Amino acid sequence: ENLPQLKSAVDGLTEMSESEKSGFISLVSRYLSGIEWSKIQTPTDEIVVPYEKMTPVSQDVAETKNLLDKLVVLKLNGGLGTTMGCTGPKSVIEVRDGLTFLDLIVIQIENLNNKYGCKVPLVLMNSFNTHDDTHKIVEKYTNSNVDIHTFNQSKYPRVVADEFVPWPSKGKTDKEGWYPPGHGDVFPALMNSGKLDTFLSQGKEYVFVANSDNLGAIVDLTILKHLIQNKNEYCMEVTPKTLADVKGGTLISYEGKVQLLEIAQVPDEHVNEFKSIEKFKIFNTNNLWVNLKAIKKLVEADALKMEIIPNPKEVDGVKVLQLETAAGAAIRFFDNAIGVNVPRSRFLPVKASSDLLLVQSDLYTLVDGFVTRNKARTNPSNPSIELGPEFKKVATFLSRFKSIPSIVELDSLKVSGDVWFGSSIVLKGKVTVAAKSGVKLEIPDRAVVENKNINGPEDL
Repeated sequence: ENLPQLKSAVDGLTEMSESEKSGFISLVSRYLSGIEWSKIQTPTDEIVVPYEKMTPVSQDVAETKNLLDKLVVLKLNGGLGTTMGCTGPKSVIEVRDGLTFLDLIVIQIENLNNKYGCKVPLVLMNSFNTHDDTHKIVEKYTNSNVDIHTFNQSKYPRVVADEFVPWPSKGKTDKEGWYPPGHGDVFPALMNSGKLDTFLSQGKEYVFVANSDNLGAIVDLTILKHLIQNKNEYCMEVTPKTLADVKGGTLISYEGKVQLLEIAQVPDEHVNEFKSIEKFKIFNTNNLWVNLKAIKKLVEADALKMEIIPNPKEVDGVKVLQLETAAGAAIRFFDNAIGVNVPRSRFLPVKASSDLLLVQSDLYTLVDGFVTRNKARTNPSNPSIELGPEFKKVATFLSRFKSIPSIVELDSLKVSGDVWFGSSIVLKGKVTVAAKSGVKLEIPDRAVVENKNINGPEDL
């Protein structure tokens, strides 16, 4: 019903830039305008390329140099660590040995250029929640041998659902009036920066995208080599789905084209089949490799048309809407868009404290910018972890562990209630811990908990 209304309401927002104001239009335009089930299809291997079948690079550093010369390293740096009870960027948390996500990031790129002499650039995509703080943090890399760029993605106004007008217009101009429109915004933002054009002219042809908290997102020269062979404009790293990845976004062939399918395309009556991992086998790591010229072309041609992720939220009793999109969703707009199915050692992200237990234990070590998995670990799978809200805030997490217990032998751990952990504890097989009503527990140092379901102090 009409359109200039919401338009003038936004154009009056002095904050937003010209590249941000009209943009919020496509999303509002479409969302207000409008993937059918009976047409879905499972892609072939021709679409999803077996990692282990690709040609690796030779030892000839000249070849490595050539490839590493066309690559840029971008990190989505738009996200706070609020989910883990921590203030600051998600990447400023400490992974292992006092080093933060942004800290190892600047480390690994340096070791790749150190070993090959090239100078692969680091470009962090920020947002209003992490931009200025990042700019301040990165000064720590003043003498580092990497040119780290940063840019602020688009800022969009949340929408108050009822009246459906921009919230800042009603005067909500503080930080609560705005919302990071999803990571799908990585493409028009990289271009809105003016940095891609730069990179393009600089011999740069591809960009490897990954979450700032996926420790496995390391540059794979092989994947890059391949892209230049088949001339793939888009390449998504995917991996086999596990029980921890049921509702995850997968890859499908829809109307003869590759496409990501999130829970934002499947009806209620179909979620069951959707969640059937026997039907859909792999998921999206977000590890994405994208040809640069192809980006510019599609952004300058106002081509991208990602499915709007509605996303409603309540704020101070005000029900609002954050219109967002996903990056993996750009895969359909790219020529010879593929995806590569790789080992899970490339999808090691930190989403909660339960993952910090993992990477901070004996199951892993830091070896020259590399969250190295202990080879002693027999089973190929990592132990599952189930800590309660008592362990959600990293600060409390660390304190509830005088030292991180060995888990290299661990198969599973259940942890609920007011539980504390001494030092040099060892965990094997299946293990449970839980205090009772108004009860508190504290597992003593040197404890070797082996196949137990701790339900009370009455359990040594």
